[PDB]
Amino acid sequence: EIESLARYAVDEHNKKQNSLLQFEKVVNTKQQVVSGTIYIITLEAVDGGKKKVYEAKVWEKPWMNFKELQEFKLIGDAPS
Amino acid sequence: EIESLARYAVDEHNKKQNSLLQFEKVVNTKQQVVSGTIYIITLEAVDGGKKKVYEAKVWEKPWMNFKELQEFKLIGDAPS
Repeated sequence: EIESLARYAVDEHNKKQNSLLQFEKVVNTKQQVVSGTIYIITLEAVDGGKKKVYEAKVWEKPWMNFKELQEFKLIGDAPS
Repeated sequence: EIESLARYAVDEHNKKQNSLLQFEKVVNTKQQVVSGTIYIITLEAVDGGKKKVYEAKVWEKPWMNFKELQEFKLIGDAPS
């Protein structure tokens, strides 16, 4: 059950930074139901005088007045 | 509607790196329903011979065989 997710977490953490944390045991797990919407927004914005295109991923739970930026990247220049 | 989330995204991005991207417009939005469970796992793992305590946040959508590590941090040393 949860031990598999904990080993995965350690494995992924180790793979990220080339560490060798050696999983021992789960102490306790809390769990949170995940809900709401992710908006994958393609948008235009001007950067130093040049218009460019970006992609933003924003998580919203509007009934809670909650929003959180998840990811934001440059797509490329708008046409010259 | 979506323009507010796009301005928030640009605002949060700007606040992160002290840039002044100037939002122009939304081109298109895709949206994805967010579901599944986040497990906040407190676990013990050994690092260079010393047992320590970590917190991992793992998102699971088991009906899709999906899992994703969201966050992983050191809590502290186990007792000496």
